[PDB]
Amino acid sequence: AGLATRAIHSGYRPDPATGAVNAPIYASSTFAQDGVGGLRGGYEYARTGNPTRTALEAALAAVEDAAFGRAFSSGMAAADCALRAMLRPGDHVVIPDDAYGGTFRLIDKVFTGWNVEYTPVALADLDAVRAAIRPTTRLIWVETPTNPLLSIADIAGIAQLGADSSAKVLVDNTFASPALQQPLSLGADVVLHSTTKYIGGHSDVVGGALVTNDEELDQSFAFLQNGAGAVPGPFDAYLTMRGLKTLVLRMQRHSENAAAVAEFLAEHPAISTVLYPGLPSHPGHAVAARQMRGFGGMVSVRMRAGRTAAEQLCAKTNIFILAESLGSVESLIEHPSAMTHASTAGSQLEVPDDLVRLSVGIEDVADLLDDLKQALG
Amino acid sequence: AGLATRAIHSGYRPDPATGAVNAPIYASSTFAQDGLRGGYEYARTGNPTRTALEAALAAVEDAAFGRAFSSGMAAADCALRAMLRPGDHVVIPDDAYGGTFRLIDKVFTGWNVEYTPVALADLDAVRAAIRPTTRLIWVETPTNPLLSIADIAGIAQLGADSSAKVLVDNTFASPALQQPLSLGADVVLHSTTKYIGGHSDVVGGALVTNDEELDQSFAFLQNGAGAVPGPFDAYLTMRGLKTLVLRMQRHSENAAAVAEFLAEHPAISTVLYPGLPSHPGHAVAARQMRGFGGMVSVRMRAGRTAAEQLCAKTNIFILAESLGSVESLIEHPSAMTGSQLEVPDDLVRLSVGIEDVADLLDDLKQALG
Amino acid sequence: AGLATRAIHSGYRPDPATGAVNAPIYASSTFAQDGVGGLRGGYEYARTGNPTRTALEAALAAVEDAAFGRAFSSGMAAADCALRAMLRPGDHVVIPDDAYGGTFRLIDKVFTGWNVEYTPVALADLDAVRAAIRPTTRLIWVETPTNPLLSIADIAGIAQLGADSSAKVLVDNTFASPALQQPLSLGADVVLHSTTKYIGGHSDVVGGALVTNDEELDQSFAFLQNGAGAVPGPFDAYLTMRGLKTLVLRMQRHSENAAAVAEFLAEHPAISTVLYPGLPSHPGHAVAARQMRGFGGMVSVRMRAGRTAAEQLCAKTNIFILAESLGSVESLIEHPSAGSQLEVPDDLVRLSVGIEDVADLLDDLKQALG
Amino acid sequence: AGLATRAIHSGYRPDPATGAVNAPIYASSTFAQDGVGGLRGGYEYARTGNPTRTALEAALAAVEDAAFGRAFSSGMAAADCALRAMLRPGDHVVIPDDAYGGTFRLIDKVFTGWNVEYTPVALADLDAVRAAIRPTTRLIWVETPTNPLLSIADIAGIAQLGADSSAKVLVDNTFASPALQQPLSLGADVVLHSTTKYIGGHSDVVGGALVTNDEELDQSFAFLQNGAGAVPGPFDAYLTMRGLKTLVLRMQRHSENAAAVAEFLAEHPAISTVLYPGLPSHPGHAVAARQMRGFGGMVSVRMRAGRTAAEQLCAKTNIFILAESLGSVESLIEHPSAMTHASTAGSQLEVPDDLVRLSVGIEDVADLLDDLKQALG
Ligand code: NA
Repeated sequence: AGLATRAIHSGYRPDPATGAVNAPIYASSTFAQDGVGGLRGGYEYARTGNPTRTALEAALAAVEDAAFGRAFSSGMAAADCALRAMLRPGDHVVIPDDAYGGTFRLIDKVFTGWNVEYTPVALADLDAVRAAIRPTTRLIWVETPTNPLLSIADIAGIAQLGADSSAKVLVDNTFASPALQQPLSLGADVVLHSTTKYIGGHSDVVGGALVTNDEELDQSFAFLQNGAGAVPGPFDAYLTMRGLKTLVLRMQRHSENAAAVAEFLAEHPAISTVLYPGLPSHPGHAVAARQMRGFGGMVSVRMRAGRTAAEQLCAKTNIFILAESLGSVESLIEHPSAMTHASTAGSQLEVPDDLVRLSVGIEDVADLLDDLKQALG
Repeated sequence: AGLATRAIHSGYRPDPATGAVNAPIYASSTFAQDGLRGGYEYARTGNPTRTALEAALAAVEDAAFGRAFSSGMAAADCALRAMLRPGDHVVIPDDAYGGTFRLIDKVFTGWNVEYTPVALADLDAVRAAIRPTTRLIWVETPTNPLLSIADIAGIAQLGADSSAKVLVDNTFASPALQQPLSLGADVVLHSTTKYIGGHSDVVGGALVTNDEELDQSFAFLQNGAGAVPGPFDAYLTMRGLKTLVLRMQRHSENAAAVAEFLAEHPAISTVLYPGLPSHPGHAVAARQMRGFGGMVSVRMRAGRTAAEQLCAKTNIFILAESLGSVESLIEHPSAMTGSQLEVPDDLVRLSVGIEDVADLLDDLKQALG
Repeated sequence: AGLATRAIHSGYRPDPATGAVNAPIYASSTFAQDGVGGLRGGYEYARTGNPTRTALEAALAAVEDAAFGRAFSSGMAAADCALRAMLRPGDHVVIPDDAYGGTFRLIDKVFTGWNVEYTPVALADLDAVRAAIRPTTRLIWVETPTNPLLSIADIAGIAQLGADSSAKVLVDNTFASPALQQPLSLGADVVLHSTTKYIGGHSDVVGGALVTNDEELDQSFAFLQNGAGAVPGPFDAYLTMRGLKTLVLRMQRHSENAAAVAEFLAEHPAISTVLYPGLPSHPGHAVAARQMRGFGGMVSVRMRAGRTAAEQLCAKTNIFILAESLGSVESLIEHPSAGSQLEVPDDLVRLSVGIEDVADLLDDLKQALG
Repeated sequence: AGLATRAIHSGYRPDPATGAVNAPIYASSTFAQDGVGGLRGGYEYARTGNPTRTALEAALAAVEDAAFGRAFSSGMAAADCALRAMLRPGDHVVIPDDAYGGTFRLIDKVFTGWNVEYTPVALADLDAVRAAIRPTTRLIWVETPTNPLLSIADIAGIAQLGADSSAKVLVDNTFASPALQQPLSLGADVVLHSTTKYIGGHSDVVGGALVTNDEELDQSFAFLQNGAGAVPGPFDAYLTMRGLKTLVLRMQRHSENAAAVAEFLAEHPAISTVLYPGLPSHPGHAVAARQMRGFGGMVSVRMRAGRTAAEQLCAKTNIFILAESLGSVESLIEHPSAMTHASTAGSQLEVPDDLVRLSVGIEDVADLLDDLKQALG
């Protein structure tokens, strides 16, 4: 019934033959048959399906209260699958104006070359979202909170816009995780995750997922999962599943630690602006409160003294690790403007060069606050 | 210098810090910075275990560049998307691997890519299939499951003449038996799931090239679409590769013995094996392959039912999909299938493993009756 | 500084060459040298030492505030090492009268055959512990709380007895974990863990550990770690480290869930007695409150209707899994009964309370009890 | 029936539920039961037994034509288990005078402290072996060929001496491997392997094994495997099984390559002596030919110019890697007198300081000979 329970129990039952309590790691590419096309348990070739991946898919679906789940080699592979399943040449996608850089790069640098068009919009403005919808729009791509500004989109509101124009709605739920936000309950057709981030939780397995309740959509995804073959290995699928068992517990601590870090930085003279969905003054706070169970582990801040101060903070932390990625037990810090591609100018919001992004981990909060205090001098 | 040596030694050098003789499994998605350490920033983009695997793959094909992927089909998908756009055309085999045909015909046609299937053995027919829009010729040799042979150097010349790239799917032969880049191909593809890994335990793919711009086009899609291998799997793939030369030699010896046994057996009408002088394309095979491989396909005298029953009755050959394993595998391909040749329903495909040959021949003799 | 912080950060620092944030899995049995004996990083042969095991040993030591750590293939292999390092033929060990059955088996069925003698004692009675000490006693083996009765031993008090008689004191800290109890700070010479249980946390890696501040004792352990070779593989050592990263967080929720389960069962008429260190009426509660930061995830109960009711409860739960072992995220349940040691009552059920939603756990027990 | 076939097929049968062709990696420490004691497949707790270890144990036993197999965390843990199973205080073991250094160190430095005694003997001299047997001798420890000197022992002859005096006979078959030598067929009671070496074959898993036909001895080993817990992880057990699949093929090439290296070195003026069981002049060559199917991958040589020449050869090779261990696909080289412990003096033969040990791998032979030629100057 509860999400912590499902994350542990759903989608692998102890094996009948051995009782093994955990899904085994099936490092087999192929599966013996009886008589010919007499499949055992439906298994025939690992890319097509294998038992470890099935277990992960069932756990993933369960924690989003979805009927169907599909696992991929990365978040980007899941995104690529979703785009290729739902779009064809001549179709259009509405996307966020501050999307995840990787998603933006895949759509702008790859899919435009295959005659897909897009329009970026401020997803917080429902009138703008609707206005960006054309007769060719087949998909609205929602991410909330966004990476790195933590902007908020009203999922139920956007889902209505999609229903009214026969466009599917996909929510990239990576930052919130299943633990904090359930987009299918709010009207989304499909949820995407990079399981590399909070679901795995340990910065040790790259992976993606798509979940849906629409059986025909799940079939379209399966055709590309099999056909194009961006599929996870079984050791990685096991590590993803293992991480997922502690997601609920970890997200609670992440949120608590992040709230403390946001309050500390909000009081600190080196900081001009704190971006955290739980702050009453954060734009979209009331939307976040309505659709999220907690406000997450991500905090971004803008430095009063500019790009140099941002770079200095990133350089001087000793517990926050200066590295890309997010959603790990270990705190991570980065300066996102350093990752700017020239090409995004005009099509995506400029990430301010005074901004630092903090992925607040589950270390003792006093040590995290002390690290930031010393780093800031 | 020798290929067995390179498989073992090229690519990963024992580590400076520890001397570990094998490439470590870096189960890390991200890398602390100072600039980067070692050039690593985020594992999808690059990581040390995949770098090692890519360097070993490139070394065994005498290629400057290698890219590793989550499967053979992901490597194919990367190749098609890097080299084609809407409005372009690809010449393909008339008896291509079913997964490659399915991807091109069921997915890429929907993105305004066109194709023409051709008997690759007929160079005049290959040339005639080339249009002004043809940007790629897709070569597989020997083909899966009919073991037909394509003249790589002759097709390479056709590509050069019409400014079309030539890709060779070298899965069946492997780098130990065939080196398409030395024959003019622009890119080589492998399903490393098969002979490179060798043990039916890791799904993986690879693209290797000498063309730096083309490797960059591949990298853009490896990173951007993210069909990338995990580090335990890249380790297993590398591990397998260390015995490829030695395994392919025994595969080939065992296959030859199987082909001769089955040639002499009355239950069998036709034997398809590149090493038989009567096999169509044998002379081409002999010129471009160091050995004739581990795969043998046969046609049963008594038809489909005799094919089905042979597959059911072996006790050492395992009835399963896939190929290129230490363990012998057997399948009835027609049960897995105007745009491609019809695989005869009396055909059985044997992936002959490295078991003792006398046990394999005994297993076939009892199963055939 | 804080324990959750050290669990994540002490031990492995991101690699200088690559910055990898996690300790790599070094699946190498050997290491290239620069000239004969020019070692790289000290590494020469995996059984003797390897980078993934080093990383795990540093993490394990850090979380016990210990100078030295050693990792083994299982908890029992750590135990075997400790016994072999600290005893010889003719020596004696004082042991708990309700020790972990594996430990008792190893000592009674193997080490007695090698002319080591033992005396079982109620560790809660310090006079009895002291009286059990002979001139040949070299080791006092403490476990607290015990498996499965959750009896408590005063570590500091036994430490004093060990000091007074030149006997070393080992504490098996598996049930409490480093997150709840720090025996080296109370005077123990050595701490043992089965990392199979809470430290790994996910019922997916078998492993053991010894930690100490005594460099000489660590050397004696190292000699047998290398020489008898009961050493973990690197995938397993990585899984153990990964688990450790969430230990503090998990033990908090284990303790909360367990307290709720104990209260529920204490109120239920099918239950005669509840064994949980956190109950004020539990024998040894005050000692537990002094030496433990929290009361753990284990609960044992005695059934009013006896052995058959204990069997039935174990069979009828759908969230608690009927299986051996303990200290996993997933709740586990078992019927332990199924002159040298206390007899475990055949009406007793042992619950390893996991981290699932507490309302689901209480509902599972309610339905199973009928 | 043939050994290559058994190595691939014996032990693990493709799974009934899924048909997986390979033994799955069961990363579970525990197994669900049906009602209390209703075990599934006999599994209860992983240290006691687990499906991946079972599969390995079955494969190991099959390749030695043995009824019983037991897998350990290392060769040394297998040795420890054998000694503890078969000896008690007051008992005695006859050992080689030139044993593997690890085996000797365990017996001399650990077991002597537990009141076990030993006598080292030239195993090639059956009279001497017999004379070393006392009323308290419970075990004769045979290693052939020995590490590093490649001396040969007559297994059948020594088995007879053990039968005559009711002492068990153990053969450490690590260097020959099951592909080249089958000691149970020659009368041994137990065979030990470090599977770290040729069976794994890839210098990537540490492991050990004991195999026997005596059910009571296998029970005594199980008691200590379970009780003292020196047991392999499932990943490592899987890698050991994977390596075993190619053992027969590898050992053939190792033997071919080694013979070529021994011939090259025998003709080279910098080399005084070549130690290889296949040379007709090697002491014990006729015994080796009688009991071994091939002469193995190890070659040791003595350098005419002494210790410094031995050190130089080891430092100057670029294909042979200067590292410990042996039995890998990659060639390895070492100077064993640097690895020996001084306190063996008087109880073991001295390994001459002019000796180089070569573990000849499966690289191309021409490259291996070129490497030795350049390194020797
Ligand atoms: Na795989």
